[PDB]
Amino acid sequence: RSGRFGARYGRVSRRRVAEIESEMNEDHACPNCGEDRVDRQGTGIWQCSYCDYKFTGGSYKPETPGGKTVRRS
Amino acid sequence: TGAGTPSQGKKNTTTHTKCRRCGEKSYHTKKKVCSSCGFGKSAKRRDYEWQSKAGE
Amino acid sequence: GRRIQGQRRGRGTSTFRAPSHRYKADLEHRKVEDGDVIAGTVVDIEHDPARSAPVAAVEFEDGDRRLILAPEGVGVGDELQVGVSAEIAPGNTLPLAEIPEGVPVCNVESSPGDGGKFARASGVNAQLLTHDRNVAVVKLPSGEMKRLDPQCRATIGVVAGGGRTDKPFVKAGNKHHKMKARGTKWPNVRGVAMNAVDHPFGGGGRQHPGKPKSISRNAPPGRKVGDIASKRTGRGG
RNA sequence: GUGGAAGUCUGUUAGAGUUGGUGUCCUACAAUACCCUCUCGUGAUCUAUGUGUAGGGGUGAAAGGCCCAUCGAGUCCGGCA
RNA sequence: GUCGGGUGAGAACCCCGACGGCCUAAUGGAUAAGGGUUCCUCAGCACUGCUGAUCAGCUGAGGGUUAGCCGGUCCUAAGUCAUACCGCAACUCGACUAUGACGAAAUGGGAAACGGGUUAAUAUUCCCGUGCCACUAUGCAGUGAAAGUUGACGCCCUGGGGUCGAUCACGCUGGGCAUCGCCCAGUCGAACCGUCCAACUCCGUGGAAGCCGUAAUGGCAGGAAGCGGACGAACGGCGGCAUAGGGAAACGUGAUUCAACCUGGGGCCCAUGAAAAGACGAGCAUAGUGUCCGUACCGAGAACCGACACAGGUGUCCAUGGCGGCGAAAGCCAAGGCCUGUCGGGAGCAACCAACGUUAGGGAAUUCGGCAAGUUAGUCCCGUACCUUCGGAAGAAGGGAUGCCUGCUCCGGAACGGAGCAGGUCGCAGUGACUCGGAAGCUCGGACUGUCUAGUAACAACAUAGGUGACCGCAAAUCCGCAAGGACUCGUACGGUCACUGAAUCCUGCCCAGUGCAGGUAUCUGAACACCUCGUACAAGAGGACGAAGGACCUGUCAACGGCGGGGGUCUUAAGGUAGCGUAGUACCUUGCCGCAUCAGUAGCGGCUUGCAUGAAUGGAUUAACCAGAGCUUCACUGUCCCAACGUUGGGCCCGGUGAACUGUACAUUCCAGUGCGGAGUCUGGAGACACCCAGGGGGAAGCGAAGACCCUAUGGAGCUUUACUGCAGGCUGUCGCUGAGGACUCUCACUCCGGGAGGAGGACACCGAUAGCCGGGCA
RNA sequence: CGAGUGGCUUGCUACCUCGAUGUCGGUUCCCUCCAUCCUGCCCGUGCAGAAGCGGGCAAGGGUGAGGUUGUUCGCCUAUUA
RNA sequence: ACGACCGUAUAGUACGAGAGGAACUACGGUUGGUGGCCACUGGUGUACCGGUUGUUCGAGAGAGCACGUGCCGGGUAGCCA
RNA sequence: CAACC
Ligand SMILES: [Cl-]
Ligand SMILES: [Cl-]
Ligand SMILES: [Cl-]
Ligand SMILES: [K+]
Ligand SMILES: [K+]
Ligand SMILES: [Mg+2]
Ligand SMILES: [Mg+2]
Ligand SMILES: [Mg+2]
Ligand SMILES: [Mg+2]
Ligand SMILES: [Mg+2]
Ligand SMILES: [Mg+2]
Ligand SMILES: [Mg+2]
Ligand SMILES: [Mg+2]
Ligand SMILES: [Mg+2]
Ligand SMILES: [Mg+2]
Ligand SMILES: [Mg+2]
Ligand SMILES: [Mg+2]
Ligand SMILES: [Mg+2]
Ligand SMILES: [Mg+2]
Ligand SMILES: [Mg+2]
Ligand SMILES: [Mg+2]
Ligand SMILES: [Mg+2]
Ligand SMILES: [Mg+2]
Ligand SMILES: [Mg+2]
Ligand SMILES: [Mg+2]
Ligand SMILES: [Mg+2]
Ligand SMILES: [Mg+2]
Ligand SMILES: [Mg+2]
Ligand SMILES: [Mg+2]
Ligand SMILES: [Mg+2]
Ligand SMILES: [Mg+2]
Ligand SMILES: [Mg+2]
Ligand SMILES: [Mg+2]
Ligand SMILES: [Mg+2]
Ligand SMILES: [Mg+2]
Ligand SMILES: [Mg+2]
Ligand SMILES: [Mg+2]
Ligand SMILES: [Mg+2]
Ligand SMILES: [Mg+2]
Ligand code: NA
Ligand code: NA
Ligand code: NA
Ligand code: NA
Ligand code: NA
Ligand code: NA
Ligand code: NA
Ligand code: NA
Ligand code: NA
Ligand code: NA
Ligand code: NA
Ligand code: NA
Ligand code: NA
Ligand code: NA
Ligand code: NA
Ligand code: NA
Ligand code: NA
Ligand SMILES: [Sr+2]
Ligand SMILES: [Sr+2]
Ligand SMILES: [Sr+2]
Ligand SMILES: [Sr+2]
Ligand SMILES: [Sr+2]
Ligand SMILES: [Sr+2]
Ligand SMILES: [Sr+2]
Ligand SMILES: [Sr+2]
Ligand SMILES: [Sr+2]
Ligand SMILES: [Sr+2]
Ligand SMILES: [Sr+2]
Ligand SMILES: [Sr+2]
Ligand SMILES: [Sr+2]
Ligand SMILES: [Sr+2]
Ligand SMILES: [Sr+2]
Ligand SMILES: [Sr+2]
Ligand SMILES: [Sr+2]
Ligand SMILES: [Sr+2]
Ligand SMILES: [Sr+2]
Ligand SMILES: [Sr+2]
Ligand SMILES: [Sr+2]
Ligand SMILES: [Sr+2]
Ligand SMILES: [Sr+2]
Ligand SMILES: [Sr+2]
Ligand SMILES: [Sr+2]
Ligand SMILES: [Sr+2]
Ligand SMILES: [Sr+2]
Ligand SMILES: [Sr+2]
Ligand SMILES: [Sr+2]
Ligand SMILES: [Sr+2]
Ligand SMILES: [Sr+2]
Ligand SMILES: [Sr+2]
Ligand SMILES: [Sr+2]
Ligand SMILES: [Sr+2]
Ligand SMILES: [Sr+2]
Ligand SMILES: [Sr+2]
Ligand SMILES: [Sr+2]
Ligand SMILES: [Sr+2]
Ligand SMILES: [Sr+2]
Ligand SMILES: [Sr+2]
Ligand SMILES: [Sr+2]
Ligand SMILES: [Sr+2]
Ligand SMILES: [Sr+2]
Ligand SMILES: [Sr+2]
Ligand SMILES: [Sr+2]
Ligand SMILES: [Sr+2]
Ligand SMILES: [Sr+2]
Repeated sequence: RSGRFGARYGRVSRRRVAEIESEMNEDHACPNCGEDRVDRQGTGIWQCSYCDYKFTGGSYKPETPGGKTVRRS
Repeated sequence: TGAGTPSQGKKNTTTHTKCRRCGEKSYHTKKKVCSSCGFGKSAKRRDYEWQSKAGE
Repeated sequence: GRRIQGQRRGRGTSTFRAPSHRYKADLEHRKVEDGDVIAGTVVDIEHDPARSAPVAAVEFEDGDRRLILAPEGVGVGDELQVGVSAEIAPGNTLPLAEIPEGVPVCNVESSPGDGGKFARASGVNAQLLTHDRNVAVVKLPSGEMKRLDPQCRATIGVVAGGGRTDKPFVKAGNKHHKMKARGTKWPNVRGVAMNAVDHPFGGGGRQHPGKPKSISRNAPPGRKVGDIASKRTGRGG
């Protein structure tokens, strides 16, 4: 996590980098199939190592609060 | 690093060269313009009244 | 004195230009004769250097391969539609008139056929509120109610890459890399830290603007610095 | 245990730089040099060549710094005796 | 460097040999830029050369650079120019849009050449041998032909394949050494043609419900392992090439570690890592053509730039030669290069100076200050505090070990890899040289890495992430241009412009009176054109009515400029200093008072604190980590000191040769007093004084060097400032022209914008031209 | 209260020097003055002695080391004739 | 070219109720300064002898280099305090 | 105390 930052930057900065990157690297359920195999390929780009589904999402999360809204309405 | 002697060693770029039109070593090979006769800049020959005393 | 930095910018010299020769494409909506019979298939998701967001490469029926301003949730293989009769689903483009009220939209055109002007940045979206035969009311990301021609085209859904701003740059070096991909001179030296000759706030034994910062709208370039025509300042009240 | 992150550490690796000696030199080897010590050395890094920005204008992580030993407004000639 | 010798009229420095040395990322090899003949030969020494010279980068004369396959040439990059169009009084000026061209010689892309021989000097260019590419012609084959592939690509970690090199083992050839039996060199052989294929991907079979696999991640009923197959790599292996070449000879064979090169796996991005020509796709024979330009040499402590044969500066690759060790480190040594970082001879070689070695006892007493010097040091084991943002602090501290020899154990396929054990044994000392941290505490500053005054400032200054305020919905905000036009912008509020503060943490009080900005505004004030009255046969002009922005007036606003006192138990001028901190990098008084520490402490730290004159994003407080930043204390150590000595190397001194500069009104052997424009070698009185020369440290010549930079003076200059004077851009606003029809309105036809177009939006407005009022250190 | 001497402080003046006489403190090295701190020899005493206190002649010699502070000065410490 | 001090004897005496407490003179030493000298102690001593690390000369022997001694130990003359 | 305050 923010351990690569050593004693630099301060709590907050590396506290959020940790959480953000923590949720970022968790197992994500592919929208195509349903397997927890989605990994980030770059900024806002995700791909499932299982079925190879490549798609767009949040910068650090595959889905954003606003994105989940579109579906509804 | 001093602006003098030590900085003079880095100078190995060719800029002004013999001009096809006037023969002076003033044809800037990067700009492709002669600073002496104006070749590359103007069909007319580079000239100025300040190249001599006003009343001469 | 000397021209301030803001004046050097206008000359458009290299230091202030955007690395355009490195930019990918201008994500303007496709131009359809009419009918909407235009459909394409998302062939790939790419990184857009000019927006720090992802873009989708699309192959249309008539053989046209073009990058498109992608909303969140668009993936390879998915089929997209662009026309008056396109289906109402994420990633599809059609005139506001055809869009159902209460639907998040992005890359909204200002004038019908201009290709899209509003809501194009990471994770943002305009909210189509009201319909009509003369005007379509849209709520832009800034919260402003915008009256638009119902004939103005737009893409359903919100822009991809949301939350980009939630993470701090943490270090100068990270800001550095992003700035190298924009038309911006960075880092920033404060006016108060410069000599009098270089800025209205320069000079003085200690640093401080020797004047009020709220400057008039009528001030000439070179003098219009600080808080431009502020309606107020601070946090109070 | 594995893994090998880092404007991360040591480092005269290359390379970049220059805290102190207020050492040597000061008609110099040199119109900015020499020696030891010292700092950086995977990055906002260093570097070659090409290319762009021009004088009340550039360029400036801002020292009025830099724009060919020249800068609180370059150089040349002219205005000019 | 030295001893011999060679040449020569002449030899320390030109050449030969021997002995002695220097250089190892360079002092060696190949080259880019740049230079331009400096290259090679012959003949010379008047010039140039830090002395000499028979020598030379010097002088004279000759000679020397050979290409289908090495560059250029071709392609396009940032970007440039030309023409057209438009602007401009105008152009050699200027932005856009089209078109065309230009833009890469080490180091972007790219059709094809290797090995050897040869010359005084060229050489993948000539010659020998072998080979390859393109185009064209002819012949056979072929109808395929354009989809796709390639050219073509970031950073970090890593597996596999694998050559050179190096090393190990044994054989062969040659050499060296001579108490042993060791030590060194060689043992060769290309492009090209042919062939082999690991990885990746895919297919068949198979049928795992827990197995498969990795250095690691991982894989699978959406079909794992196993078995078989398709496609498919090296600058690599293998065969040819080769009774080619090369070698005096032998003319090896295996192995390990493996640069090059090939091929995979993983991770990172608020960062996404060129393009185009070309190539493949798309057979073969024979023949012909392959022109043009470059090609020498230096590439640097003498061929470049720096006036020089200048200790400076100057790109690339040789990054795998041996020992060493972690190492591209030190030190020593090869290949190769050199004795030209080019004046020599002499004195135990004095004083004095530059570098440096060793110093008894004391041990910072030295000094502004431990400045300078020193101390410590590599690796392993044990062990490690306060504090902390839980990362760190930390190599904290402190302690112990360390060689050689003999025989072994463990890990690993193994190393000429690593980790240990037992016994023996030497020295004052085993990281023996070399390499190689001194340590600890308190305080101030800035959070951190980063930036800077080329040439006296590296810091606390600038930047930074973070915090905050301001403007703007894009026909925008901000900015450049006289204009045509342009940056931002292949951008669109999660944007980007303009400013302030400066990581985290806890916080950020009161004040809108003045100034600034913004909004509003009944009434007041407020220009010009038009309009009306007077005046003029007209006109000048005087007055009136209407009245935009602006102002008056009202309100909002301080993370906007800034402010937060005196007096009494309010007053100026809005408020009257809250949390905190405090004798401060701010306190004059001041060495404030108390305490700590010292024999003694204007210092430092802690506390107190009425603060001459602290205080909250003009940010306050606080703070782990970091620092060539400022101050203080301790341990250790030491020639800093007591107090200096001896020694080493280069100078200094004498001799040969070479051979400047600074400075010079004159005179001049001065000393003590006095005098004098009051700071005299020169005047006066005395004193002293025989001439010349060598060495010395610098008392005097108010020494030399620079028409004082300080200060003042000049109706001097410049940069900067502002509510100085006067103007000028620019912005806002009214009016007139563009401009049309039917104090509020409709319309379409100019004009504007959007759209490929149809057409849509807007519309007599806006843009533009002119003028008027307001603002206007942005500028003069 | 009155009269003087010095030229160490300060003030005053603007005579000398602005085509420059380098600026505090310290240090090192040399000479000097006496209005004497010690040492030699004296006089007086509210001089028993010891020791003080005051005065005279006298410049041969001596007058040192340290803590804060750039400090001069001064404050402080242990020595000292 | 010598200045100054301490100590002992004088003397627990003179003086003084006591407490306290001298001098002349004769001696021994210290300190500061001065000139000189090296038997003694101490420093140096890149004369010299030895030990030993790395590397090179094949080993041995014997040597070079590691800055003008690689490092360490001892140290004659001379010079010194 | 080394000019300006
Ligand atoms: Cl940003
Ligand atoms: Cl070439
Ligand atoms: Cl792998
Ligand atoms: K003067
Ligand atoms: K001054
Ligand atoms: Mg676009
Ligand atoms: Mg940029
Ligand atoms: Mg800043
Ligand atoms: Mg400044
Ligand atoms: Mg200004
Ligand atoms: Mg500040
Ligand atoms: Mg460049
Ligand atoms: Mg300044
Ligand atoms: Mg040659
Ligand atoms: Mg030379
Ligand atoms: Mg000693
Ligand atoms: Mg002292
Ligand atoms: Mg030091
Ligand atoms: Mg084993
Ligand atoms: Mg302080
Ligand atoms: Mg800092
Ligand atoms: Mg400087
Ligand atoms: Mg620094
Ligand atoms: Mg900020
Ligand atoms: Mg931000
Ligand atoms: Mg911000
Ligand atoms: Mg700052
Ligand atoms: Mg205090
Ligand atoms: Mg406040
Ligand atoms: Mg400030
Ligand atoms: Mg003058
Ligand atoms: Mg001045
Ligand atoms: Mg002036
Ligand atoms: Mg247009
Ligand atoms: Mg002005
Ligand atoms: Mg005068
Ligand atoms: Mg002088
Ligand atoms: Mg007297
Ligand atoms: Mg005397
Ligand atoms: Na772990
Ligand atoms: Na330095
Ligand atoms: Na100028
Ligand atoms: Na092959
Ligand atoms: Na090695
Ligand atoms: Na010579
Ligand atoms: Na760093
Ligand atoms: Na106010
Ligand atoms: Na204040
Ligand atoms: Na630093
Ligand atoms: Na010494
Ligand atoms: Na003198
Ligand atoms: Na000036
Ligand atoms: Na007097
Ligand atoms: Na002085
Ligand atoms: Na005396
Ligand atoms: Na003192
Ligand atoms: Sr230099
Ligand atoms: Sr150059
Ligand atoms: Sr031209
Ligand atoms: Sr002319
Ligand atoms: Sr667009
Ligand atoms: Sr468009
Ligand atoms: Sr200022
Ligand atoms: Sr407030
Ligand atoms: Sr680093
Ligand atoms: Sr380092
Ligand atoms: Sr200095
Ligand atoms: Sr030194
Ligand atoms: Sr100098
Ligand atoms: Sr590394
Ligand atoms: Sr200059
Ligand atoms: Sr003139
Ligand atoms: Sr001669
Ligand atoms: Sr030659
Ligand atoms: Sr070209
Ligand atoms: Sr090339
Ligand atoms: Sr790289
Ligand atoms: Sr390998
Ligand atoms: Sr050549
Ligand atoms: Sr070379
Ligand atoms: Sr050089
Ligand atoms: Sr050799
Ligand atoms: Sr010579
Ligand atoms: Sr010795
Ligand atoms: Sr001290
Ligand atoms: Sr001291
Ligand atoms: Sr230790
Ligand atoms: Sr610099
Ligand atoms: Sr410096
Ligand atoms: Sr903060
Ligand atoms: Sr106000
Ligand atoms: Sr208070
Ligand atoms: Sr702070
Ligand atoms: Sr006389
Ligand atoms: Sr002299
Ligand atoms: Sr003078
Ligand atoms: Sr007297
Ligand atoms: Sr006396
Ligand atoms: Sr004082
Ligand atoms: Sr006695
Ligand atoms: Sr008694
Ligand atoms: Sr030696
Ligand atoms: Sr040692």
